[PDB]
Amino acid sequence: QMRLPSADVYRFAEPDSEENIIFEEGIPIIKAGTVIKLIERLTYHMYADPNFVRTFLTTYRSFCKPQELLSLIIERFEIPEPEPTEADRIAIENGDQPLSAELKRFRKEYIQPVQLRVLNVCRHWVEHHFYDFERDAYLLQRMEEFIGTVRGKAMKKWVESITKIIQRKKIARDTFQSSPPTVEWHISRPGHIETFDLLTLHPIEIARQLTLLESDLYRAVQPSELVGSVWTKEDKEINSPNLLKMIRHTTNLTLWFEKCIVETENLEERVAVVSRIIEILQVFQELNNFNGVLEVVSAMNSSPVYRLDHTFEQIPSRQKKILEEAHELSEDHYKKYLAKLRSINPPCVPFFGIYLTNILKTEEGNPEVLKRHGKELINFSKRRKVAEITGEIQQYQNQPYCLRVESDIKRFFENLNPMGNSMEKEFTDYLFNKSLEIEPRNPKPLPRFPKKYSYPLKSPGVRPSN
Ligand SMILES: CNCc1ccccc1-c1csc([C@@H](C)Nc2nc(C)nc3cc(OC)c(OC)cc23)c1
Repeated sequence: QMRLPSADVYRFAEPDSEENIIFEEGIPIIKAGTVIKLIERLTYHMYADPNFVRTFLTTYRSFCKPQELLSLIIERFEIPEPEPTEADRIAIENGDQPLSAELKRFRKEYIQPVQLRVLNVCRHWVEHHFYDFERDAYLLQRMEEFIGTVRGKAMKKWVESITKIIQRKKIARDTFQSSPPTVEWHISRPGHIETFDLLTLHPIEIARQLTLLESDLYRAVQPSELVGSVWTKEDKEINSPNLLKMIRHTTNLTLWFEKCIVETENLEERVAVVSRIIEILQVFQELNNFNGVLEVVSAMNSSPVYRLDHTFEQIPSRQKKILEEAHELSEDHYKKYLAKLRSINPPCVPFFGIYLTNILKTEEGNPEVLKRHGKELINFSKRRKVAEITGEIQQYQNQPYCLRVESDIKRFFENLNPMGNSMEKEFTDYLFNKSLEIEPRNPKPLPRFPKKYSYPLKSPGVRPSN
């Protein structure tokens, strides 16, 4: 204990107690602690702790700023050495070499291990969370000065290693196993972008290109974008850019499906529209794009659409069953969805919405801090829980599809803007009022509306042309 530095010269060597660090229930699992005690354990002298390092660096922004973290780990690194013993003081003032038995042991067993673990944190930080340094150039400048002024022979390996990663990540900012299938076309010709629409593009190719787009959006989301509900906080655009792209696509696609349905006023044409969206669902199913399946389900369950009982009546029984089964994936807390996801073979796109729901429940169901003996301790178990949910996301992020990109169709779906200049709440009110117009509530009769589509409504089907 007293081999470690005193509190007046070093902040990371206070003894553990119930009022600064708590454990759960082998390396021990940290339940809670002060940021200082978290940093101490993040760079503990007795052993490496890769699980804690990973979980810490994913979740630390919910209790500590990047700049503050960098200051703390540098402070941890700057360990003062103990004074020479009385015999060695006498040796030094006589011009001789001191024994320095404890000093040498302390360097070997405490200073050197801790410093190596600070550099390990730096390496993991730049490798797996380089976006911190991209968003804050001053933070990177601080890291490079720190790493550049480290001195040592054991240390230089780690320095070069860390510098190696920093350069790859800067250079990044400046495939296909088999042959993919033929790109399917229906009414719209290749290049004639002005005619691209729900019924004119081939439903297979709609599902394929949306799956490519959604796969890409799924794979770009970093775990830290979900932590501490930061995508709902005021800094959402900087902290959760990829997450917000995913959410906005889902909103635009879902609301586009609804718009296509309710703005098709002719009953028989609207049946064709609903039927084509179910075919797009079928192809999402074939591709294991569960995100896409549940986007269609979401549109079909929306207030404006779900009430359109005259439309659904004409949908063939086989398509009815496909849509009904898709809904049932969501019943009993996504029981059948989860059973489906663990059974299928790659590639897939998981339903992203369920992670957000479960993370929000975890964030709202657990406190930010714990209290022991009148002192606040950061609730790290809360963060680990959230990190475990983000871990589930990550395990499906390296599943590329063997499908050819079609740049014009991709762009059409990237540029979907069903709301126009309207806000969402007012737009869904408009969709609902449209639904009341096309199929009035039960006492009123059902009026007829003229056709809007000049081209054939017959679907080309969902079986691919080899
Ligand atoms: C009654 N409206 C039927 C309807 C008209 C227009 C277009 C689509 C459809 C359509 C037919 S089945 C369906 C799917 C997506 N949804 C559902 N499926 C099943 C089996 N059960 C549900 C049970 C629900 O609450 C108890 C529910 O609440 C939203 C949705 C369910 C949607």
